[PDB]
Amino acid sequence: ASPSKAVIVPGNGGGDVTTHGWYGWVKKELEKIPGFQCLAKNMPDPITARESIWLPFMETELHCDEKTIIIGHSSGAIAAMRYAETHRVYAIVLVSAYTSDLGDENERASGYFTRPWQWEKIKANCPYIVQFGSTDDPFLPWKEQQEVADRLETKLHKFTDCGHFQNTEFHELITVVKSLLKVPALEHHHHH
Ligand SMILES: N[C@@H](Cc1ccccc1)C(=O)O
Repeated sequence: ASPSKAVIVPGNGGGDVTTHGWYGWVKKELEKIPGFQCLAKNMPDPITARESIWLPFMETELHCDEKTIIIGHSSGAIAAMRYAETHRVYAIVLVSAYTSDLGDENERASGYFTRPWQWEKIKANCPYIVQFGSTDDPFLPWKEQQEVADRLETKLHKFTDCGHFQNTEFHELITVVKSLLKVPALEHHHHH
């Protein structure tokens, strides 16, 4: 499959997707690409981001399919990874990904963390996995970001000063997406 759109799945919280963080700027930049689309919608259950709510929304309302690049931020990165356990997607770009509820009640209530990660299913369903992470992220232990990188064999873009990626512009992400639009050579991953 060749990629036809990106979908931004944001972090949890009530910020309007179009005007909060980098989502709107990235959408606008991607929409400059001739023939390309970028969907970004306010999510149902935006505060707790329940798996049982976000994943059906991603399927039916964001139309996430084998021609989609899913760009997931924080809770949205988590949702992207669970989505890829059961759906083929073109690529996933994970910004501030992690693996556990980090002892947070709102994270636990999401349902994303109540069983192990099906890393092999994700790798099988998604041929291109790119990851952004920052060592100074105030929410995430580096070890959990590293766990995602190791288990999904991601192409890791490791920064020291981006925190939880909450700035308004994100050029490095545009570059990544444009690189994926060329349908780059498949890299060797380990499938079990
Ligand atoms: N998941 C939150 C960030 C967060 C991570 C871990 C614990 C608490 C909060 C977000 O989407 O922004």
